[PDB]
Amino acid sequence: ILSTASVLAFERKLDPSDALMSAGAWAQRDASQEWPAVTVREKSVRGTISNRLKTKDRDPAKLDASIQSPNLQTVDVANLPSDADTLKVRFTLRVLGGAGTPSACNDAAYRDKLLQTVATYVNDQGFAELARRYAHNLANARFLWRNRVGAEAVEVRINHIRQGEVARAWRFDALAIGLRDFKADAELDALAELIASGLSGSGHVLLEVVAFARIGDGQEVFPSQELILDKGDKKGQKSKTLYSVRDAAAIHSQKIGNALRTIDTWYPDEDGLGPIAVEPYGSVTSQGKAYRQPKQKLDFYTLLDNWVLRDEAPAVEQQHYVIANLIRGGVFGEA
Amino acid sequence: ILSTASVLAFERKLDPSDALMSAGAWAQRDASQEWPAVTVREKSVRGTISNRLKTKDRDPAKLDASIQSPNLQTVDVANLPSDADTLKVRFTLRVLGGAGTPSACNDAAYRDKLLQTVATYVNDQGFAELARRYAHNLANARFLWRNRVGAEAVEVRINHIRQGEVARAWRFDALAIGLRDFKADAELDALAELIASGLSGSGHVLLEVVAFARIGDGQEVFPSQELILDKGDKKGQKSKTLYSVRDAAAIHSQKIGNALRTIDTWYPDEDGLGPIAVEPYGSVTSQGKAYRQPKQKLDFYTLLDNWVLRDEAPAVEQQHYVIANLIRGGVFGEA
Amino acid sequence: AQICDEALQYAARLRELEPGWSATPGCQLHDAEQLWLDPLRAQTDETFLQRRLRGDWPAEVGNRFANWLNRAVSSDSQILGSPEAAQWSQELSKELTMFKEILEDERD
Amino acid sequence: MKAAYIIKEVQNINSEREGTQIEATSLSQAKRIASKEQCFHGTVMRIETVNGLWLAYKEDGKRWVDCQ
Repeated sequence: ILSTASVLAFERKLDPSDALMSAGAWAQRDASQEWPAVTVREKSVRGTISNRLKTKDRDPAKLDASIQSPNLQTVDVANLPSDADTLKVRFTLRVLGGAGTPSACNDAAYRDKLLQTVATYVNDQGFAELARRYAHNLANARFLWRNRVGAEAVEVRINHIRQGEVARAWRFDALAIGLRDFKADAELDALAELIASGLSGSGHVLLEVVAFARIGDGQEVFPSQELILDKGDKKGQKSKTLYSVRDAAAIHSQKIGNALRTIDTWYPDEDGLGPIAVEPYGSVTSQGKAYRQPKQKLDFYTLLDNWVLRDEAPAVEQQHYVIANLIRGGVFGEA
Repeated sequence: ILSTASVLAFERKLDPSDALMSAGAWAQRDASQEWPAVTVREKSVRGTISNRLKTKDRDPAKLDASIQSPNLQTVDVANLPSDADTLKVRFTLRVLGGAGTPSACNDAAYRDKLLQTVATYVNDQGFAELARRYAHNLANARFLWRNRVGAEAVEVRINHIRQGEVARAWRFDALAIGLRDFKADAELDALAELIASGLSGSGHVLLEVVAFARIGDGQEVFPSQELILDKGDKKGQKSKTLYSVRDAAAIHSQKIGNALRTIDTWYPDEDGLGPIAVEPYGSVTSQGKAYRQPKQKLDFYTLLDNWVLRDEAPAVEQQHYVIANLIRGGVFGEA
Repeated sequence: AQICDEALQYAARLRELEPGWSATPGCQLHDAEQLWLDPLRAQTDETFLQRRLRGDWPAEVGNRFANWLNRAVSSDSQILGSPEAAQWSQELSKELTMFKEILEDERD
Repeated sequence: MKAAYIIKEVQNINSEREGTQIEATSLSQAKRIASKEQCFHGTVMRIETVNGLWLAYKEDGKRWVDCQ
C-alpha cells in the first residue's frame, strides 16, 4: 500500500557560516584581509509615544500625561567607522550533496521509493536550474539583507577553495544582476556547474563568499538581531541586542540560508511579486501571507505525497520546488 | 539442569572518554597541543511552521494566523572560528580484558559454564576478528559522527601510551578506509594485534585517539546534544543545548562507544546497508528497524542461551557477535 | 475577581508588613514594580524617589500581571480559534481595568 | 468514565520515553492494562494524564506505588 513514513529528517545541504562583517575603504578591496571589524556598541534613545490609540486613551489630558513621560532604552547599534565607506560581509558556503537520502526514516519501502524518485529526477535533469538560481542568489548580494537597499555599488567575490588555496575565483556586479530575474551568463554558468558538481555528489565544493557594498562613511549596517531576556527596569531596558561572534557584528547563518533559498518563482500567485524562499507552505513572514496553501495542491507535502506514493509526477517547476525543499532540509512526517 | 542465572552484569570493556573538540588550521596538525577549544555559544532563531498539519489546521486564515506569530527560540550553536578549518577531536581509549567474567551472578554453575564457553572461544580463535573491526572503527573517523559527512580530508592519529609517553604511534587516512568494508593493511593489523593483546588480558593498552577534519573556515561542528528541562516560556525556550565539559564542546563518551561498536555485519537482512552497532535485538534507532528479531534465532539472548546451556554452538560469525556483546556490557538475566 | 483581590491583598501585606522591600539593593529586583515598596521609597527618601513615584504613577505592573494571567489559559488552538478567546480577553480587560484604577490611587 | 491514560514503560523510575495511550474506565483498570503491556523484564511502568501529571508507577517485582 506504501503509506508515508512516520519520521523523515533531511540534513541541511548548502551549509553557510556566520557572516562576519568588517569595514574599510573602497578601491583597496584587494587588501581586505586585515580590515578591522564592525563592533556592536550601545547608545541610548528617548522616544515619544507614536502608536495608535484604542479609543479610550484618546483623552487629551491623558495623551499629554503620556507625552510628559517618555521611555528610555539602550539599543545596540552598529556603524561603519567614519573613514570607511565599504562593508565587507564574509562567509563560507559548503555544498554537500546526497540530497535524496534521509537521515532518519522508518519505512524501508518508502525510503526505496523516495530514493528512486530523486534518482529519476536527477537522471532526467541534473541540478541545473536549481544550481543556476543558487548561483544567482550568490551573485546578487541578497544575503546582504538591508545593507543592500541603499548601496551605490555592490561587488561579490566568490573563491572556490581547494586543498589550501583558491582554485577558481569569480567576481560579479550585484547591481547588474536584478533581484527578480534569472538570466544566463558566462561566469554564472561556470558557477552553476560547480554547485551542480557539489550537489550531485561528484566532488568537494567549498566557496568563500565575500561581498562589498558602498554604503557611505559611517552609515548604519544591519547585523542580525538577538532576542533579549527581559529581566530589568524600563530605563536600562536594552530593547535591541545585535548578534556578534567575538567583538564583531555578524548576520546569523540561518538568515544567509534563507536568503540563498529565494528561488521559488513557481508559486500560483503573481510572479511580479518576485521569487520567494523555498518553504513548505511557501510563506514570507514579512508579508504575512502563505502562498501554496493546502487548499491548492501546490504545497510541498501534497506534491511529495503524490509524487512518491501514487507516482503523480508534477510539472518540472513543481518538482524543482520539491527538490529545493529536500535540499533545504527539515523534519517531515506526522505523529 | 543448568538454568540460566537470574542476575548477570558484565562490566564495560573498551572504555572511551569524553571527546574534547578544539579548532585550528590545517598543515600545522603536528603543533596541535595549544589549539583553543570550540566554545558553545547561543543564538536565537525564528521559525515558520513547516510540519504536517492534521487537516483541521488547513484553513487559510488559521495558517496565516499561525505564520503571523512565529516561535522564538534560543539554540546553542558550536562553530569553528573564522580563521581555522580543522576540527581536532581528542579522546583516550582504555581496553580492559577479561571479557567473560561477569560482575554479578547468582548461579555458580552457570558462571563456570559461561567461563568455560568463553575460554573455548578464546582458545579456538582469539580476539582477532573483533580487534580488527574495532581497529577499523578507530582507523576511519567514524566517531566523528556528523563532522565527517562533508569533510574534505580526515586524518586520524592513534598513539599507544606506555609509562609516560608514546610507545607506538599510528597515522591513518580515514577517507581511504571506507565506512563499510573491513579490508587488510600493514598498520591496521599492528593496531589489531595491540587491541587483541588488550582484550585477552595479556597487556595494558591506553590509546590516545586524535582525529582532524577538514571542514572549512568557520563552519558548523556538531558536538553531542543534551536534553532540556523545559520549565520556561516558549520565547526564551532554549530548545537545544550542547554538551561541554569546561567551556569546551565535547561528544559524550557513550556516543564514541556506540561508534566504536559498529562492527556487526552478520545480521540476516541486507548487507548492502553496512555495519551496525552490536546491540541485543540489533537495532538502529535512526532507521527505526530491529534487525535480529527473536522470531528468527539470531538475537543476542537466544544465541547466548543456546551456546551456554544446551551447548548448541552457532557459526563463528554469530559467536563473534555474541562476544562483541559481552565486550559491550550490560545487565542480562530475567527476574 | 478573586485573583485580583488576592493579588492586591498580597501587595498590601507585602508593602505594609516589613521594610524588606527596602532591605538590600542590587541590580535585579524588578524595580519597575514600585507597588510592593510603597512606603519603602517615600518615608526615607522624600525627594529622590517620591517624585519618581508621584509623577510617574507606577501602574504598568498590570500588563506584566496580565501576561502572568495569560499562562493560566490553556494555549490550545481550538480555544484560541473559537469566540472563547474574545470573551476571556474581554473579562480580563474589565478586571484588569479594575486592578489598574485601584493601583492608580496610591498617592492619596 | 472512558478516561484517557498514557502508559510509559521506562528503564528506571525517572526515565522518559513516549508511551502509548489507552482509554480505561478506572485507574485500577489502567493498572491492569499496563501490567499486560510490559514488553521487557527490568523496566518500570508509569501511568500519566494527557498533560504530564503522574498517577502511579510500579517497579518490577514490587507493587504499585501510588502518588496522585
